[PDB]
Amino acid sequence: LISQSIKNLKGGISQQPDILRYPDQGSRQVNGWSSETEGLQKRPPLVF
Amino acid sequence: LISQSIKNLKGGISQQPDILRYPDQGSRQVNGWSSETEGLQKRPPLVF
Amino acid sequence: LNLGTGQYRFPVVGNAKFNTVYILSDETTPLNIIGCGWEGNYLRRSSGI
Repeated sequence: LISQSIKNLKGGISQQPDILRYPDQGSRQVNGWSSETEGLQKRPPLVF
Repeated sequence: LISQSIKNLKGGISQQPDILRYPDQGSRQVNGWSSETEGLQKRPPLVF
Repeated sequence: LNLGTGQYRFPVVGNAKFNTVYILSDETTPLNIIGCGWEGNYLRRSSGI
């Protein structure tokens, strides 16, 4: 029984197929803000 | 039963979350003086 | 003076994610901190990698 932790989430799309791609790379990501210390965040809003 | 020693304390704040950060890096530090050989010290005082 | 030389051992009992050791003092007196260790039982069930 194995286990592993993906430490960061930076980041973004990787349209390379999933047996090739790195960890930290999601398959889609909308309105995300992969910062340095904090990982995924919402992008800060608009003001009118 | 495991154990490990953090050899130095140099140094300072690391607002990166604690599963990412190095050892030697505290989460807050006020009036500290992380020297080269000696580690944490008090900062020397203010004469008047 | 009362200064002394290390080490000093003191119980930090509990989980690692919840114990926050910190050193306030005050004072009219210096300090030096060279290193810091810790021991403790480690048991990861899922033998990783």
